[PDB]
Parts: sequence; structure tokens; C-alpha cells
Amino acid sequence: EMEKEFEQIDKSGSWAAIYQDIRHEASDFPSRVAKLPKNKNRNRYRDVSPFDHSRIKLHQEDNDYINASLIKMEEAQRSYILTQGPLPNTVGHFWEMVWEQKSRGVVMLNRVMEKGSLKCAQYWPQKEEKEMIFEDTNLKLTLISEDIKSYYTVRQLELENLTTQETREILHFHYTTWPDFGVPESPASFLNFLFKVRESGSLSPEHGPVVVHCSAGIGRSGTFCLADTCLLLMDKRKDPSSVDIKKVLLEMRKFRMGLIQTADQLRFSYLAVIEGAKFIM
Repeated sequence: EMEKEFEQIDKSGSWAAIYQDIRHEASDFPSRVAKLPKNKNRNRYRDVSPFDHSRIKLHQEDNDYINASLIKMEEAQRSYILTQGPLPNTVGHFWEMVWEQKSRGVVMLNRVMEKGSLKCAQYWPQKEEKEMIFEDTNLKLTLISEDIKSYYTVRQLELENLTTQETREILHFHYTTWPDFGVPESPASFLNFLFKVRESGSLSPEHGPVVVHCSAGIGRSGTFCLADTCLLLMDKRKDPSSVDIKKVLLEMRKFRMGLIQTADQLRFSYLAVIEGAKFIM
């Protein structure tokens, strides 16, 4: 059981070592499309690339590339798209991907500015009466409503395909309180956020996969998916303590490199799952 494993790693302070074994065991697959010169300005970080086998393809004949990966967790019946915070020049691509994949939810785990630098373009409207048009992808986005709370904001958005005049409602889940350095002290507010996303229906198989991003789409984004999938496996399995976080992380890392960036984020993931298991058992 993971609780005893937690105490062991913690009491021995072995987190940096566990994390290094995961680094060394992690899959490595080609990422040739990401490294093409014509795609250089579609990547925020030169060291964070989608694998060719799991990359999301835009349905535009010119350039189908976006920095986004499909993570398919077969046993849990959960899919996620992990992507980078959009760039000024990829906001239109981001919303085209949301449209083409039939996603119902966008989960954002960063602020637009952290540590006095821009981590992300402002890719959604700030006011009802000031909608955004993406000329390159023929989409209109309108803020319908905004519900600001202590730890997170939920926004209802309407996305319109200007080519077909179809509209969809998108839910924007913005966790606003992840600290600039390190990880939250308690996982309580993160778990509350995760249960709110679940309650919306955004993670349900009647929709396209949820879009999850932070700045790089690997660290905080990784913690979100790892906790959701681990808790879902503990519901599904005859023996809940058969669930090995480290194995689940390595399965997820087949689909996108670098998920969970620090030993701190690994420890936090354990803590989130261990605590979330109490509300589930």
C-alpha cells in the first residue's frame, strides 16, 4: 500500500532517488514533426515536444502541428490532451484543436503571469461584450459567465465555428492558487478542484478528451491526470492497493515526455491520491 511506501520514502528522504529511477525508466520515442524548422515558433520550450505517435493533428492541410499529446489510459477509460500554454501565434490553433477533438472542458493550472514572466497568451475573453475572433481558424469565442471562487474560477464560454455557424459550450476550469515556487502545502483545494471538473461531465466518455495545460503541459498538468487516473483505478479494482502510482506515471510517460517535473510534484501526487482515497473509501 502507497501510504506505507510514502512514509518510507519520506522518513528516508528518498524522493529525489525515486524520481531519478522514473526519469531513467521513462520511454523515449521520436518527435520528428515537433523538430521540423517550420514548427519552431509553434513550441514554447525547445526541450518539450510531443512524440509523433501520440501527437494531436490539426485538420488543416497546410501545417497539422500543435504541441499537444493524447494520453489514453485504457484500463481507467480516461483520455486527456496535455498541451502547452498557447503562444500569441497558436491561440487560433488551440481553439481549432478544442473544436476538432469535441472537448467539453479546458483545465488551466497556471496564471498568465508567474515570476514576472508571461507563461501563456490570454486566449479567452475577459468581458461578455468583448468576444475574440480567430481569423486564421474561423472561430469566435464569447465569455457567457464567470464564477470566481477562492482557489479557482469556472468560466462558461461559447465557441462558434464561423464556417458552419455550429456553437458549443466549453467549460474553462482555472486553478488560480498554485504557488509560483514549489507545490501547495495541502492537496485539499486541488482535490476539490479535481472533483469539480469531474462533476461537470468534462472527463466523461460522451465528450472528446479534456484539454489540460500549464506552461509546458508536463508538470502541474501531469499531477492533475496522474491523480484523476489513480483514484479512478482504486474505484475500478478488486484490490485498491494494487494501484502503483510509479507504474501509472510510467504508462502516462509513454504518451508525453516529462510528466511530473520535480520530486516535489511526485510527493504532492502521492499526497493527493492518498488523501483523495479517503473521500473514495
